[PDB]
Amino acid sequence: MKQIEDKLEEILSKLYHISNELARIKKLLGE
Amino acid sequence: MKQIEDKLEEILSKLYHISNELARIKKLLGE
Amino acid sequence: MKQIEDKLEEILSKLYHISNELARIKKLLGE
Amino acid sequence: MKQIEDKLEEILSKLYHISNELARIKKLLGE
Repeated sequence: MKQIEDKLEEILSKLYHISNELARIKKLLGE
Repeated sequence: MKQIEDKLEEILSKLYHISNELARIKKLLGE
Repeated sequence: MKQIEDKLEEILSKLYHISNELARIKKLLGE
Repeated sequence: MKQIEDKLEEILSKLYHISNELARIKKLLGE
């Protein structure tokens, strides 16, 4: 495991955050 | 677990996507 | 597992670092 | 698990790749 599945869920959530950051950076670069 | 497997796959796959976004940004800045 | 635990921690931690690098880049482009 | 530890190793390796990409992007941005 439950503890491994829970860390995976947290890692995935960081990934969504990073994807959002990249959306913004792209727009700041006019891409 | 199957869920753990799905999540590893999903994490790996989102990481491919992020790696490619970054590669496109690097390509665009290179030009 | 202990190794699996170490690796989840290491992945999570590198993800914090990457998220912050991206945040600094976004901050720098904002200015 | 062995198969989970092996996917974690692969995920970590993508992370190192992304860190390299970010090194280059930073230099392209003069940061």
